[PDB]
Order: sequence, then structure tokens, then C-alpha cells
Amino acid sequence: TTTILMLPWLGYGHLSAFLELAKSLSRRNFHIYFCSTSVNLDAIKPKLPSSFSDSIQFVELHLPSSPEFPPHLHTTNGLPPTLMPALHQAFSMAAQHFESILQTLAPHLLIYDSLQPWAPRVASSLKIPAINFNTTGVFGISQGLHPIHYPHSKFPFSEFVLHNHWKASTERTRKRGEAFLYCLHASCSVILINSFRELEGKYMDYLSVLLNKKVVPVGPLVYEPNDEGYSSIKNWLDKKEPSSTVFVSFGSEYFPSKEEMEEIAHGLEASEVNFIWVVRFPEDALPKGFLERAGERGMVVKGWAPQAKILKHWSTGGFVSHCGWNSVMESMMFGVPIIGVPMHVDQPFNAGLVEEAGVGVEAKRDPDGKIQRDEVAKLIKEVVVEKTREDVRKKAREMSEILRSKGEEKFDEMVAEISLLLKIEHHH
Ligand SMILES: C[C@H](CO)OC[C@@H](C)OC[C@@H](C)OC[C@@H](C)OC[C@@H](C)OC[C@H](C)OC[C@@H](C)O
Ligand SMILES: O=c1ccn([C@@H]2O[C@H](COP(=O)(O)OP(=O)(O)O)[C@@H](O)[C@H]2O)c(=O)[nH]1
Repeated sequence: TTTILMLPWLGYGHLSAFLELAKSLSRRNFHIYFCSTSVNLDAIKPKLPSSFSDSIQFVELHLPSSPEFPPHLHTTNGLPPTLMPALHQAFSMAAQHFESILQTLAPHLLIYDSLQPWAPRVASSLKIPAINFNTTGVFGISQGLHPIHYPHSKFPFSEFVLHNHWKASTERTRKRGEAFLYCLHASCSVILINSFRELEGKYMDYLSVLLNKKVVPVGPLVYEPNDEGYSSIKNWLDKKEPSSTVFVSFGSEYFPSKEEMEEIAHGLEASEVNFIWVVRFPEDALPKGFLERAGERGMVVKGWAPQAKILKHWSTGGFVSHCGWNSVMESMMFGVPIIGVPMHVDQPFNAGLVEEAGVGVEAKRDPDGKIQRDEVAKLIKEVVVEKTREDVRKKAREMSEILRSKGEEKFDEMVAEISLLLKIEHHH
């Protein structure tokens, strides 16, 4: 049996996408070692059906631990952002344990994420072929690589303009970019990416030319379940009108500021929409009286919600999203129009891609980068409450139809490249 060890970055969204890719590989009769920190393995295990456990085995990676940085914090999930430097540093210090794991398990292939340049180096030292898998889409990566090669030309295949809020140490930034690009460039023969050609084909081809490396899409990778609070939520959703409710979430690794929560809350209130809002803490940052005024229209879920089940509910008409890539792919698979409120990293690019696909809208920030309650209210009003953006709802339905027609064949290209790479390296 051919064995693959998979090393996601320590972010719940990365674990999620890597687990869906592991399932696709298990169905092609690979044996998978799924490697992460215990706190991340615990978080993702509920998403693995028992039928996979014979072929997808979890393997704990150990980071340096201390009372001030214990194992429960060895994840980005709900991590204070000022511990993010420590998390990256501790992950790099796991390379020795990672080498021991690779020596013991001797997988035929490593699949690694883009936040760990040390991982392909350890694999190479053990003569283990290694392929990079990106859990993001292509658009934002190509937008980041383009100015390196064409600093005085506009990106060629879009009308997207990055807002100044995101455009604003330079050396530290260059080194982070170099480490990220190294993970892609170091990949053996191909880069795998969680995207699909109907959405990003021309950006895939452009990225491939810029990197001079083959880009192989393996998306859409969307988890679908079959009671983490769902029964109460379902009963509440069941009593709403069709497509009347927005889900509101900013993902697993971001806490909006009190100022940002103020604007989102007032936007939800003015829109008069039904809403389910996931609020997380690393105190109450909602405006005084907001929930009491919302009454039965509003529901705040503390900590974590069953996002997929909510998005699939007939009562859900829109998704106010930070536009993390898994949330975007889920919303497209499920046919739910996105009202984009991106926060940082790849999110502003994901929102512009959503807007340019016509399957959602982006709430624009003010010149100084502040969220606008009037823009949130307007877009929820148009897309969900009044549904005067029929064009967006139609495009979102059409995208869901395309994504639902995809099957196992979306993994054919990856499987062929794995087969070739292993047949070549066995000779070497
Ligand atoms: C995250 C995003 C990217 O997706 O931002 C990354 C960015 C911040 O990284 C900047 C860094 C990669 O600068 C590279 C630069 C040195 O390359 C210049 C290029 C034109 O070749 C020059 C010359 C022939 O080659 C010199 C080189 C080969 O050593
Ligand atoms: O309350 C929540 C919040 C998020 N998610 C899931 O967590 C992942 C978030 O990944 P994404 O790429 O959207 O952004 P990130 O959280 O990593 O910034 C997605 O699969 C969501 O469905 C969830 O199940 N419940």
C-alpha cells in the first residue's frame, strides 16, 4: 500500500482542507498519516467518518511546551494574535520531531502546507518526495507574485483593486513572502491547490507561468456532515421563512474589534434580517441592547457553530463572511450568496473574487479602513431581505449546480502526478 503523510499548517481551516484531501486519497487506496498537534487533531477528528479510520491515521506532532505556551495553544484556533509569532517559532522547532516521525513511518510521499519551509527539506534529506498543497485559492497568490515580476503593470486578468487598508518591517515582510513562495517553488513537480478552473482557471495558468511550475487544482474541497448545538439551532431556523436568515462568522482565527462588531451589529439591526452570529473570545463586545432589540430575529452562538448545517438550511439566505477560503467554497457549494466582510490575509482577495464571480457582494470599507454599518445593512437588504439582487442569487445557484456536478474525477490529475513522481523517484 502506498503511504502519504500529510502536514497541514496549524490552522483549523488548513486542517479542514487537508482532511478533505486525505479522504479523496483514501478513496484511491492510499494510506494516510495525518500529522498535527494534539489540540488540532482533537478539533478535526469529529469531521472524520469512522469508515475512514482504517486508512487515515492521526499522528501527533509535538511542539515545545511551557506553562506560558501549553499544548492547548498549539493552534491558531482562538489564539491571541500576539501569540502568533510564538506559534510559528514553535512549529519550526518541531522539525526534529517531524524528522523522527518520517524516519519511523517512512511514508512514500509527504504532502505539506505553505507555512513550513523546513518540511520539504526534512523530506528531501530522507529521500521522501514532497508535494505542496495550498488550502487557499489562486487569485490572492497570483496577485502577490505579479508585482514581483511586473511592478509597473496592472494585474492582467482582473479589474480588482486592493483597498488601501490592506495595501498599507519591510525586510520581515520580504522574508515571510520568501518563505511562503519557497514552499510552493520547492514542491516536487506540481503544486496542489484547493480551487477549480471555472472560478480561477486563468489565474492558475498565470501563476503556473510566473512560478514555472505545474499547478494542479483539486477543488472544490467542501466538508459535508450528516449535536454540537444543532438541534436548538435547527428548531429556530425551522420557524423562519425561506432564505430569510444570514449566518455571520469570521472564521477560526480572527476576533473582530469592538469597533468592527459595532458596525456589523448595527448593520444587521437596520437590515431587519434574521441572523445567527458566532461570537468568540480568546466580556461582551455587542452594542448595548442590540440582542434585546433584535428579539427572536437574532441568535448569538458563543464559540462555535455548525456552519455547514446552517448554510444548507432552507431558511438561510445569505452568509456575512470574513471570506476565508473554506467558508467561500462552502457557501458556493451550498448556493448561499456571500456578503463579504474580509478582515486580513487572503480574505480581501477572496472577497473580490466572489464579487467578480457574481455569486456575492463585498461590503466596502471607508477610506480609513473602517467597516460601514450602512454598507452591511444595504447589502443584506438587497441580497437577502428584499432580494432585489436576483442576479446574485441566480449566479450563486448556477455555481452550486456546477460544483455539485463534480465528482471523483477532480482528483484524477493529482493521482496521476503522484503516480509518476513516485515511479521516477523509486528509480533515483
Ligand atoms: C506573499 C507574496 C508572494 O506571493 O509576497 C512575496 C514577496 C513579499 O516576496 C518578495 C521577494 C520574493 O522578492 C523576490 C525578489 C528578489 O525577486 C525579484 C525577481 C524579479 O527576480 C530578481 C532576480 C532575477 O532574482 C533574484 C532571486 C532569484 O534570488
Ligand atoms: O463557527 C464556526 C466557524 C467556522 N467553521 C468552519 O471553520 C472553517 C473556517 O475556515 P476558513 O477558511 O473559512 O477561515 P479561517 O477560520 O481558517 O480563517 C470552515 O470550514 C468553517 O465551516 C465552523 O464550522 N464553525
